[PDB]
Amino acid sequence: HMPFEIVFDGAKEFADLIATASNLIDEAAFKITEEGVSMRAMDPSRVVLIDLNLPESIFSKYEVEEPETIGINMDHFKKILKRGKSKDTLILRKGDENFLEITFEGTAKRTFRLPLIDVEELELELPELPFTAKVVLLGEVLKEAIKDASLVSDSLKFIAKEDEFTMKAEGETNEVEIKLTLEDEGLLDLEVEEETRSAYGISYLADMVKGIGKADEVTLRFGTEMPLQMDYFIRDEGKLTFLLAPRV
Amino acid sequence: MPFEIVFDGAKEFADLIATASNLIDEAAFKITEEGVSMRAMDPSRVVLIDLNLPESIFSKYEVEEPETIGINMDHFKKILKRGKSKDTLILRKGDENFLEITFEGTAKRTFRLPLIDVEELELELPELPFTAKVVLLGEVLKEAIKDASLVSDSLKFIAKEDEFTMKAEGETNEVEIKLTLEDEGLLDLEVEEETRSAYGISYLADMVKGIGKADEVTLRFGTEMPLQMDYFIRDEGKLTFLLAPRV
Amino acid sequence: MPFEIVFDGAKEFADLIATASNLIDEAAFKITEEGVSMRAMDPSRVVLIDLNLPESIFSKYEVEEPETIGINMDHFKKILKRGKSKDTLILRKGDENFLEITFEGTAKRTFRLPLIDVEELELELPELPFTAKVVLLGEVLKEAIKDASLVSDSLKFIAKEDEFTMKAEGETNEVEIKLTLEDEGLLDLEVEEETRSAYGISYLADMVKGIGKADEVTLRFGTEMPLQMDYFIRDEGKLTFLLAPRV
Repeated sequence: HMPFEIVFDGAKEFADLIATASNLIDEAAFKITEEGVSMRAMDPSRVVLIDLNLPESIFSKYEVEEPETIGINMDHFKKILKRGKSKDTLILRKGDENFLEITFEGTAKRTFRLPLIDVEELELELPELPFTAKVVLLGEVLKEAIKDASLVSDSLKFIAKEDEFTMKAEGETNEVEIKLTLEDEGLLDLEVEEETRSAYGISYLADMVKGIGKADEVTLRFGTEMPLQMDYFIRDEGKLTFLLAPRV
Repeated sequence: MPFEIVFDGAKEFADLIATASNLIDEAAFKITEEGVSMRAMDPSRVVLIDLNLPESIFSKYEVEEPETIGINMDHFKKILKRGKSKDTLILRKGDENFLEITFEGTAKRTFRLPLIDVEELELELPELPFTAKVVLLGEVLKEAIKDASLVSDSLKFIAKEDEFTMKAEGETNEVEIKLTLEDEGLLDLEVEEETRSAYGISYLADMVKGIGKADEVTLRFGTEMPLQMDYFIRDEGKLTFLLAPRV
Repeated sequence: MPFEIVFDGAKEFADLIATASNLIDEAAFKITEEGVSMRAMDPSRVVLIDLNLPESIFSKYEVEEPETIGINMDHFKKILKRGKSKDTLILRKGDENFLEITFEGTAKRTFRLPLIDVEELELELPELPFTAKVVLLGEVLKEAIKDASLVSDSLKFIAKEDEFTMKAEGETNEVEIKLTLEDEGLLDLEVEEETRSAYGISYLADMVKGIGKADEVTLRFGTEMPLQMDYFIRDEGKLTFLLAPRV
């Protein structure tokens, strides 16, 4: 568990990214290597897999001596990171001691000490699934569609066809449809091998998109009765990926 | 019975309906060739609301034949709150018994709202012998009601020739909001005799909750008489409340 | 008659009163020809607060009859919270037993706040042998206190000739906020000798809650001595807290 020093310019942006992962998980193992920081975890119900990848290219200083895995209480990490200001420099540092030193450098130098925990790691792979539909859309559209559907139902049907992407929710008497074509502003890309239909739990979807930005380009990949893969990019280079089991 | 009604600016429409739903739970909307109208009373029958949305405020207005639809106002307002400020709002009725509510913006979002039937009533909005008229900024009215609520549950309106006063008093605390024509908040005052009435603050608060700070609000009242309060929507629409006085 | 006091910017006045009401419930305001002063303690007798508002910060200052009035700070603050940023505030004491609080803006809004009897102690604001002086941005002070509260119930203040540190430590967790003159948050540092004291975070949080992020706050303390925290109102007014150290 060697020392390292990792520096990110923009503490609040980093906190927001961590906050998005923390919405679903409580504890996480962070793999720190020379190439970057990665984290893979499942939510407690084992319905969502989260994969975070932060290559060294997004850090203004990146000094890792030997690869190591550190365990982190995500609630306590997020609570500290939330104190970072938008212009703060964030420094994540480890010495010989078994804690993480979290420093915000801005109008003052503020250093927190976060105890490291033991996180027993599951065997988790991010499989390459045969998705038959790909959608790139503005986060604003995706976030509102999930909110719109929650007025109506507990589940949201995703329907991809050659020229239109539809999210549809139906209640006992009440119903909502959110429809995008490439003529629409909210839709950046649509690729459909065959017409694809799946449905997903809104409570999970709401937790996945809560932290996503309204201007972020979110990529969706899914298949008929297959999981939904949802990702967006951090500084174009890092990537947060969710894999969500379909509602059966 | 098809119709199609289009309003540019969904959030503004939501705000307008939100004002009415503060006192109303269910409403019949009369949809004719000339515009949309709605008239309803709060559950205690203390406040009458009248909403008139002429054809001229809609960007597209296509009514086949006049008809009346009943709407649960809380459900309507919940859907309409999903509209964004730059959305186009489309209100469409096919041959079925549901109102199709579409927001067209970055995406096309269509809600289906089931229609209900509403006990329609002997509701007219008569013209009473009001003796005072006050036009004032919504900011002044809203703040005066909030101010008086610190003090009491009733607000006394007092109009004289050159002054309009709203006064409230508790057992020791008191507040007076005074307006003369030299005040930026008072846009017009017409007083044909000294006029004095009092109204319940809980009703007033619900009436002004949705009014904008820069909306121009017209008050008409008489002594121990109802209060008529109205403001205009896109200049041509009109929202009118008639409020029973308090003893 | 006995006095009329006018302050331009009612909301700014409310914010200043609101800071003091965070620690105190009741206060005696002494109105003299020179200005308004107030001195009080929190219920636990841990914090002394001193407010001095010279006549120079008021647009009109007329004290015919000097006197001292007793005010419930919660009621005072509730009324002052109704003032708008552009309102003129008028404090008027008539012959009677109430304070007249008027907001003059788009309208004239007058509240009557009944005066109360406050058992006044003789509170001295002592000269103390402070060995460290720190001038820092309110933003840094307020954040440090918030940071420390994630960790502990008390915050250590450590001043050395070139650095000011606030440190909190829990069972296992720890935070350190460090300032040097190189840092934007530190405006002045004067250290007669190494100085270390600790203070309850719950008190500090209440002291700084109303202070602005842009405000310039002066701290003075000594080893195992009280903390004196002051900031200026319109350059000439001054709000001072004196906080007992913690053991």
